[PDB]
Amino acid sequence: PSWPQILGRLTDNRDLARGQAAWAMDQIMTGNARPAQIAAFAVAMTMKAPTADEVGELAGVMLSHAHPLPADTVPDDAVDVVGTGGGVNTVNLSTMAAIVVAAAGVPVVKHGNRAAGGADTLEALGVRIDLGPDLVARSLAEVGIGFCFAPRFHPSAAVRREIGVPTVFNLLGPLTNPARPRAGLIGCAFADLAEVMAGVFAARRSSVLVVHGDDGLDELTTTTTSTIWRVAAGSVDKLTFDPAGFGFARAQLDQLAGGDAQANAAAVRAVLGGARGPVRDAVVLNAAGAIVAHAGLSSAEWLPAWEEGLRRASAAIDTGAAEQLLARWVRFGRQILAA
Amino acid sequence: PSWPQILGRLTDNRDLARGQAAWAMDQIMTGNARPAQIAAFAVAMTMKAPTADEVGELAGVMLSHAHPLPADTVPDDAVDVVGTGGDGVNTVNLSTMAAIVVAAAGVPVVKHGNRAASSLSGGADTLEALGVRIDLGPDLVARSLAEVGIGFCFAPRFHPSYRHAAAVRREIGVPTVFNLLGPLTNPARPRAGLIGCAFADLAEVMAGVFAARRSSVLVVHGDDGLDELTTTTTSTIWRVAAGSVDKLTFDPAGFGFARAQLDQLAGGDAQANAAAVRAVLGGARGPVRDAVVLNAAGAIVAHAGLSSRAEWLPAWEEGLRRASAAIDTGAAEQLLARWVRFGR
Repeated sequence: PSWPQILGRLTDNRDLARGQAAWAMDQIMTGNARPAQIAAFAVAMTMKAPTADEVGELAGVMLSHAHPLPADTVPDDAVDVVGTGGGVNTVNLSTMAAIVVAAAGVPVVKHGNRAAGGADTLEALGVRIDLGPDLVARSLAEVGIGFCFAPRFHPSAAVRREIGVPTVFNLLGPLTNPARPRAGLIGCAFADLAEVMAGVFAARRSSVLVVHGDDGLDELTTTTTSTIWRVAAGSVDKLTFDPAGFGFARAQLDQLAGGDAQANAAAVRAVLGGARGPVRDAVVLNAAGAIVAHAGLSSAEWLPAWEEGLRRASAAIDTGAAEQLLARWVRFGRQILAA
Repeated sequence: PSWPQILGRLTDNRDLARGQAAWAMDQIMTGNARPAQIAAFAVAMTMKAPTADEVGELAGVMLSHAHPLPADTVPDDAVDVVGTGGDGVNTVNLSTMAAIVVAAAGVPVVKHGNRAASSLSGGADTLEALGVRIDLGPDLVARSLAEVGIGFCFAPRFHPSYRHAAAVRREIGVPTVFNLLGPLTNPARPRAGLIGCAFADLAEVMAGVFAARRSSVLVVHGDDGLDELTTTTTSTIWRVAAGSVDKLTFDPAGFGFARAQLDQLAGGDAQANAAAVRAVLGGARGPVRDAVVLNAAGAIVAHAGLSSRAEWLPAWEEGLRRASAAIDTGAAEQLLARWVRFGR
C-alpha cells in the first residue's frame, strides 16, 4: 500500500482494498504521515459511505497503539456506555446512565477526552479523569467504574486543528476503548455508521446494543421510537424499540437537551438525588439498555431482560446507590493514590 | 466563506454554495492556505461529482492568474485542440497530430500544456522531440501564431504555481480536479475548440461552462473511454454553441470510417510519438491517420460554429475534406517544418 494508490482509489470513488485502511492508519499513528496525507485521507474517509471492513481496520490499528489496562484488571463483564455525538450532544444522559449502571453492580469502563465532551462533565462533578492505566484499573476494582482519558491512553493527527472540522476519526470512540469491554450501549447519531459499527462489534463477538433515536438522538430516546442494532452471538438484528411499552411517557426533544459542563453537573445531581421527569426517564432507559447488553454476555429473552434492566436501573437511583457511587468515585480520586 | 465552512460542507456530502469554490481556489493561489487545507480541498473536489457552477469558479480563478497573450494577437477564430487524459487514457499522439493538421488547414490553433512528467496528457515532450521550441514567452507565442499558424503556451510559463504546490503534489501523488480543468484555463482564451475528456461527468459539466461563455466547442468522449472522437465505436459529443448544449451520439461510420481496435490507436513515448507524427504527415494510411482526420475535422466543425448559420453535416463534410487535404497536399508536413524553423 502507498498513499498514491490509496488516495487514487478514493478519488476514483472506490472502496479501499483489504489492508489499505490499516496501513494508512498505522502510518498516521506512528508519525510517518504528513499533514496533507492525514488531511486528505481523513476528509476522504468522512465523505465516502462507511464499510465494516474499513472501519474495523481503522479502529483495530487505533486500538493497537493504545496503552492497555494491566492484565486481568477488567472484569470479563465490564460494559461501555457512550454516544458518538455528531449537532447532537447527550453527554448529560450518557454520563448519568454510566453512573446508574455501575451502581446497579455492572462494572463500567468509559473512555474519552475534554469537550473543546464527556470528560469535562465528569471533572465538573469532581471526578478525577486524568489517571494512568494502573489507577483506572484500581478505580474499576474499588469503585466499580473507570474512565480512560484519551491523552493518557492514546498518545499517539493534530491536523484537526489544521482543517477545523470533525472527521470519521472523531466518531470511532466506541470501537477504540482501551479497556476493550465486551458489552455496551452505544448511541450513534448517524444511521449508516451505526449499522457499520454494529457489524464491527459482531465481528468482535461483543454483546452490544447500537442505538439511534428515530428523532436523530444518539441514545435511546423517549420522544418516539428508536432503532436498535442488537449484536449477539456474532450477528446483527435491526429492530424498533418503543419505550411506551415499558410505561414511558412521550417527551419533547428540548426536554432532554444537555448544556455546558456545569449545567450537566447540576442535572446529574438532580437526577441522582431522585428528581423525576423526562431526563430521569431517558437515563433509566439507557442504563437499562446497557444492563440488557451486559445480560447478553452470559446467555436471554428480550422483553424480560428489559424489565429486569429497568428494575435494576430504577433501583440504583431510588435506593440512593447511584448518588453514593458518584460520592465514592469522587472520594477515590481525592485519595493519595500511589503507583 | 471560510475553510471550516467549506470543508464541513464537503464532508457533509453537499455541493458548495456559490462563491465558495472561487474563494478557496483564490486563497490557494494567493498563498493563504496551509498544506492540509489545500490537500483536503483538492481531494474532496476530485471525489465529489462535479458541477458546472463549481468548475466554472475554479477555472475562472485559475484563468485570472494566467499570463495573457498581448492585445490583438489571438485571431477571433482561433481554436483549442486538446485531450484531457486521466483514468489511464493518453491520446497525446492523436491530439498533437490533429492540432498540426487543423492549423495546416488554415484554422489558427492555440494550445497550452506541460511535459509528460508534469501532467496527465502534456504533449510538450512530443513537440520537443519533433524539434519545436516549447518554452516561449507570450510575445513569441503571439508571433508563432501569426507566422506559423499555431502557438503553444508552455504551462509552467503561463500558469503560476502556488505556495506548497510541490510538497502537496509529492505527498498526495495523484492528479486532482486542479489538473483536469486545462480546457477552461487556456491563456489565449480561444472561443472555439475540440475538447476531449476521459471522464464523461466532467465533460458534460465543462460543456455547460463553455456554453455560458458563448463558446463554439465540441466536447467529446469516446464510448470506449477515449478522450477524443474515437474510431472504435460511437462517441458522445456535447455540441456547444449560442449558449446551449446539444448532447448527441456520434458514429463515424456515417462518414465512411472503418471500425478500428483500440490498441491500433495507442501512443508511446516522445520519440515514438514523433516517429508516428512524421509518418502520418508523410501520408501513411491506417487507423491512426483516420483518428487524426476525424478529430481535426471535429475542430474545424467547432470553428464553423462560430457562425450561427453553420449546418452540422455540411460542416463535417467540409472539415473532413479540409483535414484530409491538409495532410495529402503536404500542408501539415510543411507547417511542422516551418514551426521547427520558427524556433531557430
